[PDB]
Amino acid sequence: KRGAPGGKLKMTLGLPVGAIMNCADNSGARNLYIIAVKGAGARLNRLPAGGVGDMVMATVKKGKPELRKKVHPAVIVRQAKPWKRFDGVFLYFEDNAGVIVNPKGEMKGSAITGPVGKEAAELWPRIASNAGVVM
Amino acid sequence: MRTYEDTFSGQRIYPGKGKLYVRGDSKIFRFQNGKSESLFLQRKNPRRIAWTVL
Amino acid sequence: SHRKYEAPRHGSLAFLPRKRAARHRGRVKSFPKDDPKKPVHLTAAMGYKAGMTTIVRDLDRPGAKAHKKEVVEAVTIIDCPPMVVVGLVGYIETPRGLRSLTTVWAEHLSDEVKRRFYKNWYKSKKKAFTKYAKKYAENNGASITRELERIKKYCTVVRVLAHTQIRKTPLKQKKAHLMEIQINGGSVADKVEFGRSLFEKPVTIDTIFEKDEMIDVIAVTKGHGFVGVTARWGTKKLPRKTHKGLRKVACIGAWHPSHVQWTVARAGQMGYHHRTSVNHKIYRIGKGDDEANASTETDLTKKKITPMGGFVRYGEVNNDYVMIKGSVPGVKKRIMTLRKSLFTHTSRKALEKVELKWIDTSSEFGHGAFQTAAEKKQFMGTLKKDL
RNA sequence: GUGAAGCCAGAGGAAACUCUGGUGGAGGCUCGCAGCGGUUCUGACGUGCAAAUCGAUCGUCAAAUCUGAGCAUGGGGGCGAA
RNA sequence: AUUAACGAGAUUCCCACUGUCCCUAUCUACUAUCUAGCGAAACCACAGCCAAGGGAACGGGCUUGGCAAAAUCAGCGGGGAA
RNA sequence: CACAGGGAUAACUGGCUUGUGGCGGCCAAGCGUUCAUAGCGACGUCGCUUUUUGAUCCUUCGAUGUCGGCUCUUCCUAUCAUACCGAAGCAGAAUUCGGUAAGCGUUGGAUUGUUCACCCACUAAUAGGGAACGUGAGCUGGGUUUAGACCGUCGUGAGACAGGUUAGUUUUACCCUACUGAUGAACUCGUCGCAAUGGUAAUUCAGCUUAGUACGAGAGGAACCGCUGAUUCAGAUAAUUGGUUUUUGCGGUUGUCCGACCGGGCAGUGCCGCGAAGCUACCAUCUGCUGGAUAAUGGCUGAACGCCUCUAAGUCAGAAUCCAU
Repeated sequence: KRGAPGGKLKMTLGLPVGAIMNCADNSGARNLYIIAVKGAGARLNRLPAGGVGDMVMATVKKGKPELRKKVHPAVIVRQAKPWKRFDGVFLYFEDNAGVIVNPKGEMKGSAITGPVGKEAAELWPRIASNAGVVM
Repeated sequence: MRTYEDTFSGQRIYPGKGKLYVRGDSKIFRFQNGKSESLFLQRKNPRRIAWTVL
Repeated sequence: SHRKYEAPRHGSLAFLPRKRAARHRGRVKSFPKDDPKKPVHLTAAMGYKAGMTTIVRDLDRPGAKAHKKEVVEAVTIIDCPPMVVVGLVGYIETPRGLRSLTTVWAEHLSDEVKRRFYKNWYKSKKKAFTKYAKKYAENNGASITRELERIKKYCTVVRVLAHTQIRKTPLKQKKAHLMEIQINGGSVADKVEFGRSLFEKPVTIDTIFEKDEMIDVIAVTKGHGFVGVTARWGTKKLPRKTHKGLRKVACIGAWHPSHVQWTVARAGQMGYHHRTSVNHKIYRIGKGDDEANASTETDLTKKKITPMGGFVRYGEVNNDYVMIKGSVPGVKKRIMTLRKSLFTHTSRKALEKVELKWIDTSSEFGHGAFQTAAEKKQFMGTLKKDL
């Protein structure tokens, strides 16, 4: 089946195609270059975009040479644009980060550095079992 | 429902107002308006601002 | 040749004639279908719009993500001073439509309604219904009771004439508003008997509507002077290096259609149109005499719904009011019209029973921080002006 | 702004000659005002202020640089870093 | 065939930067707009609503139909094969 | 480079024809485990279209602005996806052929001036065409197609090349009509109402459950209701969050001027921090209804034809269709 989370409530989409975010695990990569979004629709002239919690197709631009020149799935874990939940509070992190995952959902790495958003933790069980502080 | 206090100035915060900030070192800051956070991100000392509770 | 890449059209042709509304007051076009087994009841109301505020409540929607948790929603406040009944009308069925054949008025009319029939009231003689009033107390009002008997005989629907008491609001205007409200009830004899008994009496909004009911709002939207295509319809802007303007439409038609067609976006007037927004919900009906109408079951503070410093560009609400979820068309001070719904609701979301938990009463003139004046005094301390 | 020949003082070496600090002020060298020119926006205007102008941005600026008045070359002829 | 320095010469890539773009929003000055005074030019067979037909093979005027109500203001760029 | 002329004569549209290009039929030798027609079809033969290219030279040479892209509206069906159905060498899943149907959609990027093409990725799907080969007083000027210059082949030479390369001015609307909005004479001035005709709007997917169930030796592996969300579109609104600053509102500071302090001028808004009000954003919030008549198809009673048959008379159900609310 195609990879797109179900039950995701609407939130502001902070990062479009072409954004470069940081990497937050010990896989060996240092940055991620975004090229597609899994749940994207069709509309003339409109760039696809994604937010915290949805899966993204990305390539690495700086890291171990074994990992370069390929295309990997990835999941965003924190974004730098404010957004609000149903509780009415606006919040935002300091930077953009993501992790490399299997298409099924398993993480390639073993540990996560820094905080993670609450929505990303709930949707993907594997990331929740590995992260530390949430929100 | 509960109320919080601004970290920088100590003003009362009611639901739906202000913002919430999470730093790289996993520290949590709360603000009540735009004046507080603009001074906080400017690296100002709250002990030298005359109208703060502290 | 064909269009290269496909795209949907801009705007909608349903609301096509984009001209200023013919009348300032909103107009109701249809009424709920009549049922002769219900008790007689009115089906409309009318009031003035004060402003908006924020509430907090917990959600009851099984299977949802936010189930049994607090949510924050926006609401709207409508001022609703009582109305006065003035008369009633009857209609008959004809092969060309409906038409009215009779109408009767009450003996005494207030100076509020009489202002409506004049354009220069100050220098007039105010002789509006002087000769009509003598029809009472003349042959024991024999002429009046004949017309009432006619409606019981030839009519099928009956409406009532009512007006507002604008003198009980902070508005500068003194001219009242008049409209017709249809009576849906058991029988034609019951309709006229109920309507006639209400002459020169006040009716409150709590008798018409009740809590958590799904209603419709009809009004006239906010106006803008004269706008271009980019903002009126929402078309893409032209490149930066365009000569002779870049906020236009590049091509407005082909050659042998040979005329500019009615389906092409063009500049003109925007706003001040008549609109009908449906499916709004009522959270609370507050009484004006109560001095703690803005309190809830968990928040026991004794306060009224008026914010600190009063609503911006409006006075304060001292009469009854209704709280409506969401937004409604119309600017502040404008007259609104309320109508019972035409649909049937079995969605399990419109059947929810709402109970509030907190109501915001902070100042909307700035970054307000306190609810009441007593609470502010305790936190702030004592000041120099307090002597 | 950079600092060419010439000159002064000290040090090393058997010798031939070599190092270090100052002095000096060369070049169809360089940044950059006035003057002279006219690359881009394919900007303004395009029955214009104007039968070639206006604004911002640009090239050169002590030398094959800019310029006034007097005199010479006259149509199959003149003059031309073309 | 190579080539240091130089170039308002042609081309490809990287860092910094940004409303070029996703996707648009707001503010200021002078016009456009209304008034008093002054006051031109291009152009013009007669003129000015459409569908089909036939015709010099793409009609505002002909034939058959649709239709059709004084006098007017601000914009617009489909047509008058302007 | 010039003059007198030519639509008696070419390069672009339009017109007739359709060889070539595209699309659709008829006959049945054979292929298809065996069996012409589930799905195909040799040798032959009958047609349609004007988005390919030719043939012709009727209309324009006292001029109809000649490639491509951007923007925006509408129409055609030879149907890519969606609704409901008929067939199979259709167990399930996945596929192939056909009917009613144009209501609603059909994308983001690397290289090329490209039309055309080719790869990466998303998606229910990335179908094909017309409107003077739609669209320059709408834009752009990369290509072609004036004058400068370079190379290769050809010419004794001036010079030639549908061979390559670099730089090259894009004018006017105030008139008529058309379109979008705004006033308005006559029957006294007003308030409250009816509705002829014209317009019309929504769209698709995913998760949970049904269920590791039906089906099958196994491998594999569905659907109706119900619940909750999301994509594209439309109409409003500003309680909260973000943007805008001539509120020149308060504060900080450089140069100069009023003898110093206080308070001020000038530097077309000197500059910086915060900034109410107003406007505003799928960068923010709210909302988007159900009756009638049918097409394809599957049926009932029932003759013509003593049997049979959905049709001949009559009649039932029925689609994102049509007409109304």
